[PDB]
Amino acid sequence: HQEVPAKFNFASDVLDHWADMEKAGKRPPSPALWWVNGKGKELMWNFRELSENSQQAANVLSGACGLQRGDRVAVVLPRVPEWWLVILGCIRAGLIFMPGTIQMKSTDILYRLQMSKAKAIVAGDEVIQEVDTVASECPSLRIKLLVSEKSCDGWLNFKKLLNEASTTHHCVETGSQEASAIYFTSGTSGLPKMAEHSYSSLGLKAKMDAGWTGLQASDIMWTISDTGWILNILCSLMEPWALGACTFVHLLPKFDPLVILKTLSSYPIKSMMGAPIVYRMLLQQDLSSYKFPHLQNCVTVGESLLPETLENWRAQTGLDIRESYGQTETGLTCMVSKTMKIKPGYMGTAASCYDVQIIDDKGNVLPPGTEGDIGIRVKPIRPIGIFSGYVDNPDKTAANIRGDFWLLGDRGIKDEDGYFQFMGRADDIINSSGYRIGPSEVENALMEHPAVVETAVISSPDPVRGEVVKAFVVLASQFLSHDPEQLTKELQQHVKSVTAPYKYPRKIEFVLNLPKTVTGKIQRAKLRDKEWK
Ligand SMILES: Nc1ncnc2c1ncn2[C@@H]1O[C@H](COP(=O)(O)O)[C@@H](O)[C@H]1O
Repeated sequence: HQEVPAKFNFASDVLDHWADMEKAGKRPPSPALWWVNGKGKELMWNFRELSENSQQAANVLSGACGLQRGDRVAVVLPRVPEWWLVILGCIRAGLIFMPGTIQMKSTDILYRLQMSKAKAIVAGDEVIQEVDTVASECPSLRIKLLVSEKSCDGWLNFKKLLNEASTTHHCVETGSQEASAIYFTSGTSGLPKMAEHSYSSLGLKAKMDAGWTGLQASDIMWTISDTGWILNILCSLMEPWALGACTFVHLLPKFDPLVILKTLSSYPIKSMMGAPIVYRMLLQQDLSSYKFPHLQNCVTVGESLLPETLENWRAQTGLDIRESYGQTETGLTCMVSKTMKIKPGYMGTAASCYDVQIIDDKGNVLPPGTEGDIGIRVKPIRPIGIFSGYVDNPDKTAANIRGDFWLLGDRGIKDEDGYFQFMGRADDIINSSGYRIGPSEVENALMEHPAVVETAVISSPDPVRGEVVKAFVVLASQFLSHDPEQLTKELQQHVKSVTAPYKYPRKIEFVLNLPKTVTGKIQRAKLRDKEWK
């Protein structure tokens, strides 16, 4: 049970307010989206232009391609303006957007399209061939839209159709609880589940949290994110547009820290958001060389922000990094807001919607200073911002509910002021830099190679990255005197060729056997614990 309005839509109820203020003279033409590719190309939309161009996107999707309300649309694009336009187009047209990384390989794509029964895919040059290798095995797939300077056989040209579309689209009166997005998300075993979010659980939640980052109406925010991470919708798109502020996007084709640094320095970015890895990469560059006195707000999420990183960023930039915490299923769950005291090692207090607590094995609230499982209260009232459940899987949504709480699956401690301290994943999920990684994903990849008879993938501390994927591998006898160095590279490349490279095992250790339960199941917890002093 939720306490929401009957109807909500981020495009019509927020974005178009800002456009209408411009049309009617109440506000000057303000920048909404500012994009750069780093090679001398830039593009900017004001809120009216964004409204119009996104209405053209809705018309392409629902008119030219005839996609109907409730249809599921896979979106697999790099950091190009068309991503923002296509997501907004889906929201208007009542279509369910399902973003994924351009890193994906064909088997990743097959899995997503088959599991979701996607009716359409919107892709770029990066994944054409990957999609086409598997498209014919997907009987629900009816539309393929390509965003590219090139035309290609079998694919509709998105850019050409966008330009032909009317700038007037009548926004669908979408319901608050109505499906708006599906984000695939990795689990402790098996393959990614489909996390469904509603019009309100993304957009109304965003409108309510708007400003938490310290951003204001006339500022520019840069969210540095894979376009497949829920972070991109929540912070790159909805936070700034809730406030009438500009969002900044850099193609960052190669994710180069020096490019990031010159960008911060050269453009009047007032707020920035990124995973801790971003900050750690910048701290290795020459900060003295590229100053950014316009930068005021530095926020982070996705991984644990080490006190070490916080301290160094302060020392070198004079700025605080304010940590936040969440997951795909819950969005922004805790944070350090602008006016809150920073506590090194602590990821903040409850987001305004949420009763976040530390809880015991029977579902009860624990006192400050005691370790347990982090949760959000969802009975008898589910707060605005929680997802709708895992699609086609009511059992696995039930499995994460304990008493009245949704379990985030992270251990934690709460202090005397309500600040949460992350104490590690309670299960086998791995966190490598941005990304959330399911051990079965990497294990399946590894098992396809003939040198691997048995394997267990787990998380491993790394002094330069924080946390990385490690594979323990039992070799077939005939590989026992290969060069371990060379074989490791081979297996690493193997994984990179069969699934999205972010999950490759950056460490491998060869062993004669793995630990097993009394019914033969591999004990990852045991290996993990060893790996961490
Ligand atoms: N501030 C943080 N500290 C530690 N872990 C985090 C933090 N933010 C996110 N995570 C991890 O990332 C998971 C969510 O990943 P995703 O659902 O891909 O956004 C959480 O359950 C945590 O395990």
